[PDB]
Amino acid sequence: SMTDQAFVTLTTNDAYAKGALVLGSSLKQHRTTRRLVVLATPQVSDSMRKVLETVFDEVIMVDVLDSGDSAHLTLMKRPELGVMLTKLHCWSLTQYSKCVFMDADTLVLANIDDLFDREELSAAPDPGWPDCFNSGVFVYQPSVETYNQLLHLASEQGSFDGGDQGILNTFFSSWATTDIRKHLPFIYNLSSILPAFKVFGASAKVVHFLGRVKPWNYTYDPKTKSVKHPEFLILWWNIFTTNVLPLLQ
Amino acid sequence: SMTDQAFVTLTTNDAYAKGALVLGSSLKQHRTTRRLVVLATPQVSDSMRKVLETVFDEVIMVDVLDSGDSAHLTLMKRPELGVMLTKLHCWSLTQYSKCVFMDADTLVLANIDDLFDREELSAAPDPGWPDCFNSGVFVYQPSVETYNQLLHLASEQGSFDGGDQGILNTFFSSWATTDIRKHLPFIYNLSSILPAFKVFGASAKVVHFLGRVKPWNYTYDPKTKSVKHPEFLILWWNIFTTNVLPLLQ
Ligand SMILES: O=c1ccn([C@@H]2O[C@H](COP(=O)(O)OP(=O)(O)O)[C@@H](O)[C@H]2O)c(=O)[nH]1
Ligand SMILES: O=c1ccn([C@@H]2O[C@H](COP(=O)(O)OP(=O)(O)O)[C@@H](O)[C@H]2O)c(=O)[nH]1
Ligand SMILES: [Mg+2]
Ligand SMILES: [Mg+2]
Ligand SMILES: [Mn+2]
Ligand SMILES: [Mn+2]
Repeated sequence: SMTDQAFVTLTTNDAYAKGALVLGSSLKQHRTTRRLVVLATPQVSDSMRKVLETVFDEVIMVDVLDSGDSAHLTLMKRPELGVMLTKLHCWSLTQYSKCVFMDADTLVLANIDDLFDREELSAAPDPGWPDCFNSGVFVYQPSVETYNQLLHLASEQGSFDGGDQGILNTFFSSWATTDIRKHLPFIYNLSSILPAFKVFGASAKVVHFLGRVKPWNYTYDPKTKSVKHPEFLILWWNIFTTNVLPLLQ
Repeated sequence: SMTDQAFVTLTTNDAYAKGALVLGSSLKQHRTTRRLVVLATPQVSDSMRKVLETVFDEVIMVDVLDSGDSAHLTLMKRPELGVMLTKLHCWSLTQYSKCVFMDADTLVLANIDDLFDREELSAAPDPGWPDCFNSGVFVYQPSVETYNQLLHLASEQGSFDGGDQGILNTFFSSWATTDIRKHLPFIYNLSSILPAFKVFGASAKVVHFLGRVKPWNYTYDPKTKSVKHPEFLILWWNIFTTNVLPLLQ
């Protein structure tokens, strides 16, 4: 296998854990040759970590509240940024030479191992402000150096919405104007879920359920096989019910 | 002056004419050294053309209903596409070596003559599907060849929404993946009118009132100096009342 490269996702709770299980299961379904990693916190229940270990190759515990954690000092300056400081540990994974970070609210529809042809920092434009890249799917190179610099920036600048996108766009500020090969096609992070979707949505590789209501916040009804287009939402729930639930033997 | 280069806009009626007057007036305010051109149709009233001649250097009449018009045969195949076939005449203006097309629902906030450093086809990403460029602001090279090919594509493919963006994106299909210098910064076509705008909206060069309701569809009240943020909307109306109305001596 490519033991040197991984898909890396994050969950700080049992709800986003359901996302990660669907993401990981979807990467396996499309036969990734790379490792699957999930960053998890002590807020994820032991019982959920046991399920995550059935999908992920590594469940890596990160606890920013631990005084021995690399991000703990930054957290005392910015106590509102625990989730994003947890996310930033993706750069601490120096056992890998290259990774694709994916949000736990994403879902893979095709093999996307060709993302490992890209260099740090390759990412898709954010709908709404497309000179910024969306931080939900990105190719990067773990580095303690880069990690510490992102921590400093988080300390200095903070994050109005608690997300990492501003910080990552501030650090990787040449993305908009430099090297078109670092622009991932939008189909690798399809996040604006009429006429553009009717022509190109069929070729989506990754769906991103960006925004307030996540697929797992819906109530699924087996009797109608529907939540109470929801095309993508139905596919999420199809993977969950078909591929995830039976991992619980 | 740069008699060889122009800003080119379009109006097929008196309502969008008000847009063009505000756009043209804004380009003059920021001291363009280029020519100002408006493509107009016989549906624009003579009285409005007289006002347009006070702002524009050239009011160029285009009538796709005239059997001598270059786009007339295409219109008989696609009678629903009169406006976009009118727009496509922007490529017939071979008296200019290079032009910036701007929609009549745009407004300039700074000198943007440095767009003439760009090559065809340079355009900003469309919010919502950012691997397509928005066809409301673009750098191009007039050519009868290119014109005829866009006409053919319009004939072959049509336009579901009546706009030209699909056609232009189909013809200039390498835009997303090739030559980052052909990606205009989003501030040259700021069309998604909270946190990204709070950091970068102040540096906007062009505002685009993309979507259903246009600034001139609002009712302005002098007693409150408001329509019945609307920051951009207020600036539109400020240019209209301050700079446009008094051109009517
Ligand atoms: O309470 C939270 C909030 C977010 N996340 C992680 O952070 C990512 C970014 O958050 P989200 O996708 O909700 O942001 P959006 O994509 O909606 O802006 C998620 O996918 C998760 O991987 C998490 O683990 N716990
Ligand atoms: O009836 C019309 C519709 C559109 N236009 C022109 O076509 C451009 C594109 O239309 P619009 O800006 O309304 O499309 P949007 O930017 O909202 O998608 C306008 O700015 C005008 O220049 C026109 O002259 N008459
Ligand atoms: Mg510093
Ligand atoms: Mg043909
Ligand atoms: Mn997300
Ligand atoms: Mn427009």
